[PDB]
Amino acid sequence: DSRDYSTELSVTVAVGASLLFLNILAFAALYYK
Amino acid sequence: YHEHYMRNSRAIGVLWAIFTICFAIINVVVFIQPYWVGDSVSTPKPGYFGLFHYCVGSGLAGRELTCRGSFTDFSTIPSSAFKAAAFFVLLSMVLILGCITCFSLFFFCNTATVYKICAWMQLLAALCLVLGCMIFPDGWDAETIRDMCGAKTGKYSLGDCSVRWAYILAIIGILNALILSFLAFVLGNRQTD
Amino acid sequence: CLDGKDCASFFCCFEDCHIRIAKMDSYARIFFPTAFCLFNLVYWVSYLYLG
Ligand SMILES: CCCCCCCC/C=C\CCCCCCCC(=O)O[C@H](COC(=O)CCCCCCCCCCCCCCC)COP(=O)(O)OC[C@@H](O)CO
Ligand SMILES: CCCCCCCCCCCC(=O)OC[C@H](COP(=O)([O-])O)OC(=O)CCCCCCCCCCC
Ligand SMILES: CC(C)CCC[C@@H](C)[C@H]1CC[C@H]2[C@@H]3CC=C4C[C@@H](O)CC[C@]4(C)[C@H]3CC[C@]12C
Ligand SMILES: CCCCCCCCCCCCCCCC(=O)O
Ligand SMILES: CCCCCCCCCC
Ligand SMILES: [Cl-]
Repeated sequence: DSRDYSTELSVTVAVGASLLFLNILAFAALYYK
Repeated sequence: YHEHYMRNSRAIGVLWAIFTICFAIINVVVFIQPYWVGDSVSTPKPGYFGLFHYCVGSGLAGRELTCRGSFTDFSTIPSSAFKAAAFFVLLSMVLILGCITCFSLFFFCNTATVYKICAWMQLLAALCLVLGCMIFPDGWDAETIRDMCGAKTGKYSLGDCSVRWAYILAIIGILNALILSFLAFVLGNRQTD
Repeated sequence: CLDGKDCASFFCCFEDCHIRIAKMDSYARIFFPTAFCLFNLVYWVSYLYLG
């Protein structure tokens, strides 16, 4: 087994950034009067 | 304009609930899955460990990952720091599940009150998750963690091992929890219009 | 306090308080079933699939 963790961390950071960016879109819809 | 504002507020509330459920899923997954820290090529023995659970290899060119640890039995947890971190993460999970339960209160109670209740409870869950993530490294100086990772490890000293997906997902959960708390606060203060 | 809302005017309510405890039975009609269902969802997922 290749004992490296980059693709795993890559997908984890990707989904995390996706959820975070969705929440920033929620802020964008919110603060916009 | 009023109907547009009402539709936007309703949609943002629904999406906030969806993201709250997603963050609860994240909190449960990081609490359960033992992939907070992981071996490396320089590690003498292969294995990993979470908040409380830990699997280690025997070291005979095979996996044979003997797995020990359980939050339900505090004796098996390697260190007091691990116990405190696991307790804080459990408390955060309880808080977010409590807000998911309090979603039902939108039927009866005023929307501002329920929004602010989950705002405060998500804030407390975020602080508990921060405390757990800050206290968890203190137990790296435990004898079994040192044995697995190596002698270089210590309090706030990763050494040879590497942080795996669960720890970074927990950090993402902290960020998402703080964000959801702020979103709930602003939604509660905005629905009055 | 941009919104003129301080840490007691924006975040925490501190309004009135409770008063509406008379209809507290109505909350338990939905609160108790939800918490137990939520408890079952992660109790069984934790032991059967995740670990
Ligand atoms: C696997 C995970 C499972 C987790 C699921 C756990 C289930 C949790 C329990 C119940 C959820 C449903 C609750 C629905 C409540 C929504 C009820 C509602 O819409 O209320 C109205 C406000 O709308 C509003 O803007 C409030 C909007 C926010 C609502 C937030 C909850 C949405 C949940 C929708 C589910 C999405 C799908 C998720 C499935 C994965 C006004 O009301 P009403 O004038 O009459 O009086 C209120 C007072 O002010 C005066 O009496
Ligand atoms: C064996 C399982 C049987 C379950 C049968 C459930 C049928 C319940 C239908 C609800 C009927 C209804 O809406 O009227 C009751 C009250 C009316 O409002 P108010 O009088 O509380 O202000 O409504 C409410 O305010 C609270 C309604 C609570 C609904 C959730 C019930 C959950 C039942 C699942 C138990 C496993
Ligand atoms: C009352 C509502 C709002 C919240 C309920 C919280 C529930 C879901 C919490 C409280 C205690 C938790 C348990 C505490 C300890 C363990 C041992 C671990 O090895 C698997 C998860 C498991 C079994 C947890 C599952 C979730 C749990 C049952
Ligand atoms: C209706 C409210 C209760 C909601 C909770 C429903 C789940 C009850 C638990 C039933 C035990 C099921 C056992 C599952 C394990 C198995 O059979 O292999
Ligand atoms: C796919 C893993 C699912 C883990 C359980 C999620 C629990 C959500 C609690 C509402
Ligand atoms: Cl266990």
